[PDB]
Amino acid sequence: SDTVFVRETQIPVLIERQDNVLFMLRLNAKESHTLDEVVLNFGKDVNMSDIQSVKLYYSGTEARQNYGKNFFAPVSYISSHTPGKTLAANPSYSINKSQVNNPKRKVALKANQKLFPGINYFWISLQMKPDASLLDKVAAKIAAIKVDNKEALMHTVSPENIVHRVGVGVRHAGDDGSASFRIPGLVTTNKGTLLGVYDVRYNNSADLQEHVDIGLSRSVDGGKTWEKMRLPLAFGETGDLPAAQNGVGDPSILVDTKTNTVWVVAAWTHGMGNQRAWWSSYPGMDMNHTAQLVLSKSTDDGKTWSKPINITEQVKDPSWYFLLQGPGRGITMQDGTLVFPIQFIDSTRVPNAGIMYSKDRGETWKIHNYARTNTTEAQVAEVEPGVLMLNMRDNRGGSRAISTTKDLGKTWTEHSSSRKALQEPVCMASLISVKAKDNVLNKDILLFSNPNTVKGRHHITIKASLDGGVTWLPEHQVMLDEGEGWGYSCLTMIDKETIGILYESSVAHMTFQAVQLRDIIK
Amino acid sequence: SDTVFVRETQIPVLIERQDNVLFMLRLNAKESHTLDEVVLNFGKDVNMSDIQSVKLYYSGTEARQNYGKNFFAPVSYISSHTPGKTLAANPSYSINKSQVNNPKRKVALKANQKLFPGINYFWISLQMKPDASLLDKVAAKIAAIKVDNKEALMHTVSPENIVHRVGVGVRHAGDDGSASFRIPGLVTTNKGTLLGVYDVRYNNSADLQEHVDIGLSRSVDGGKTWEKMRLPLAFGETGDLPAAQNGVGDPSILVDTKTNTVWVVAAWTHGMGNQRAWWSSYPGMDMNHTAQLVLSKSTDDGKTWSKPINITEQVKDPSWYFLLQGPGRGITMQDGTLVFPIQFIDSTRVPNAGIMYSKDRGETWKIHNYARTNTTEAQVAEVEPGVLMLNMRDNRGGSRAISTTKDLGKTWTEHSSSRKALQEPVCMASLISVKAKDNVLNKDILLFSNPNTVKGRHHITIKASLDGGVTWLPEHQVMLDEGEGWGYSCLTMIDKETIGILYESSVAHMTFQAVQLRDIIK
Repeated sequence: SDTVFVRETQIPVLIERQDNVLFMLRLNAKESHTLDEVVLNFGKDVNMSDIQSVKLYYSGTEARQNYGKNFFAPVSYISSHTPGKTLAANPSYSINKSQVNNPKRKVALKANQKLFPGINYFWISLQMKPDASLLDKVAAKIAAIKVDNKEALMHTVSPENIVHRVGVGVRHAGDDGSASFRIPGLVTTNKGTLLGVYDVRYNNSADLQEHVDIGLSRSVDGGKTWEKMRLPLAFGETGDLPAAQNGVGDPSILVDTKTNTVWVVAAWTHGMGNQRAWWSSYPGMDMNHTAQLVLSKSTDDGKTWSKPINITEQVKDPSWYFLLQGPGRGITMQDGTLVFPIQFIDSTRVPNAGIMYSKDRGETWKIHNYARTNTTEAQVAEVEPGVLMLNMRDNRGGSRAISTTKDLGKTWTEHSSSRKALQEPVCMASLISVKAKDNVLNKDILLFSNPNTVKGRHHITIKASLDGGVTWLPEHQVMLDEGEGWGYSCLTMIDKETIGILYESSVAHMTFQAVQLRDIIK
Repeated sequence: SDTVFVRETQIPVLIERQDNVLFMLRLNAKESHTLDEVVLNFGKDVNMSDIQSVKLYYSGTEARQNYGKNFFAPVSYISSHTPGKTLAANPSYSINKSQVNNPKRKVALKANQKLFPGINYFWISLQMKPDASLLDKVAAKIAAIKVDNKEALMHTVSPENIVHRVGVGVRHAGDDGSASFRIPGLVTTNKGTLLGVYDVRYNNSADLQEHVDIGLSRSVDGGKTWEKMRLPLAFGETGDLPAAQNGVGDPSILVDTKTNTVWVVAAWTHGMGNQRAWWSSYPGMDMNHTAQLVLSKSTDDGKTWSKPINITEQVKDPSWYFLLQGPGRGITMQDGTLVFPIQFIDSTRVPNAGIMYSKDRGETWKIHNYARTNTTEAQVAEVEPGVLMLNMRDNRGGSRAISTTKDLGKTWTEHSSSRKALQEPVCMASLISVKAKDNVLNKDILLFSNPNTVKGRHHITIKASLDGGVTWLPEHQVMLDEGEGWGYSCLTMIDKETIGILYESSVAHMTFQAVQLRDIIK
């Protein structure tokens, strides 16, 4: 008899999506003629009342030259990039054969599908109810597959005990008339409010220069619901140039914990035609030559935002081609110092990462010296009181560079974990510090998120360290998204027991998920 | 002083578009402060009552690394590929500085634009009235450009006496929910009705295999207005496979002049995953192995269409990987024979072009021998009674291959013009024959259209021959579209005095234009 091969997915189940890929099935029908039924059994701890439906789709066959390459689908079933068509499976690729609404723990999906004389693809779709909980975890097993009125042999290539986690598509391609959204940042205010920022790339997914604003999504219920998008930074037709030559992007957001004032920094690019700002920003200081470093602040918990504050002259050396924040978030140090990670292309056209700080609540800012040559995007965390650790994207490739400074960036010391402990494909990565006093474990922990690979942007993973970043033990990690995406992410603590992550996922341009602290550190 | 450089366009002016790029202006403001006004004069023979508005746009500056490359724009101003946003200039790229509605022959466009200290781009937009005539020709000159209250020096890099022709975007990207449209065919029925066919590529512009139908647009007023889309061939979920594994494409249409019965032939591909049918169709005869050659006929002047007629078994050799029509159109010979150009990938996986004919009004069809090895898309025309000339896309590159046959493809003779007279970038090309009896010149003429180049798909050009295709004089040619596009086109005679062309242009996926015979042959 033929073998039905099964691959269980490990990707976020978006609560608002009408379809989510849960299982992929492949059957090479050498002696099979009809697939009658698939029986699915949810785990005993699954809350069935938060599940809206389960569906079985048929997706046809494969090109004969691709036989034996171990594919489990002929095409991507659910788009995350087609504007206005990212919530349901593309009907031209998948035929709904059976659907069970308000399912019980045991679900029988009767297909009665005539099989192509060759490879046949099926997949199981999971749809949550809109009010499902962010911490809901879904587990399931395929109990039986009936083929030609007999139980078919199954071989599952994916591992056991997969936990399917839900998430929220804070931004989908096409939302509010924007083709794409990129570059996430995420913080939690003193009031518990979640503030997520991102590029609003209206025309397409291209970097600056282009028509780009900084958008912001605000949540007061721990990320379950998000308020109408705000625009903290947008320059429109400033200087009488087109909006596409006034983009602002790569945002970084921080909360001044002493006052709860929220700060957002971004890079405003003026002119430069339709070329990339990385190669179009030049030495100088004014808007007509070089990118401008602009700030916007909020004193009402992120609801309203001031007009841009141009701080370029405070911190940029004229010889630099390009000074900009490190996208993601900044911090408030224990002593009240505000710190944003930064990066600048020096006179030799080589980028270097560093930090920018303010000791007067954000009125004035300063930069000293870079941490390491040929580095770009970085995030900073106060590992110990007075000790800042900078975790850097390194153009040398393969792994993150990590250095610390006790004097706010005048001098730097290479860290033991540098270029060894944290692999990367050269991509943005998030780092935050959570003190024992502010979490249920009562221990100082570092949290880190990036694509846990050296090649490609996939397997988005949160990692935790209990020894100041010296070791990242494998059992203290959660893999959230095996699919391919743009790879950027940003972390925060929703509260003392829950982690929050806003990242570019394989299922939505801006994906938010909540992860319990005791799920990662067991 | 500073010089305003001007480049006049040579692209179709779509009647239904809100904007059309007419002039591009570049000004490097080394000593200029403000551009005050541009004055343009339309030609004396222009019908101003068919023009809705003229506008002056400002489009900002250029990346400094692109200075001195003689670019006249920073970006494409009007998309022909973004679904639902192909009718008006992208407002993020261009700022409307002045607009004159229902203009007179002399138009003053007062901009009052403060100039960027560097490159500055402007362009002039032309908008026709929706009911304007297809034979409208627009000429214009820029009389003066006022900078800092002075007349600025102008330098025009484009030639004098450019004739701007209008056209109709029969299909725009996104129309009727389809991402793209490709592969045009065009015929004129015995009633004077225009029938244009094309691929309806819903998900994207990729070739088969994919979700593709054959669409048809019908016009009873010479191409001025087109009826809502019809679908002569569509297979949906045939065989219980998804629609994206049941595509039909590369249509070819012909009119049986003896009865006015209209025939459409296309290639229906079943299965093959999401890969290209060119490499996924294999030897055999049934839908599960090889592409199927299907027909649809209309006996009511193109209003309704019959169920598919599968003629694969009449003409396909089992050893061939892939048999399909040559996209475009077929013909009715003087003696009543119906002829479609065809192409087949033989057992050695090399493609060869030929013809298939029917002597019983389309009930049965035959193929004999190929005309030439390593050729693909072709079009056929009866240059002399009983003599068929096949004009072929040649994978050798650089030029069309042309051969003739007196016995419906049993034997072939290389033509004197073969691989010499008609250059091509390896692309589809259209060929038709118009007998002296059926045109106002009262001479036998051949008409040919393709991208008049050896590299790239641009400068779509109609060429005419007065000696059976032995010579194609350069003065008997019309260049319709200097921009880049997909390059396919198909010709027909609207009437005894006017040529019609449906082609993939730089301004719309399916562009229709009318060209008077005495414009090309003067």
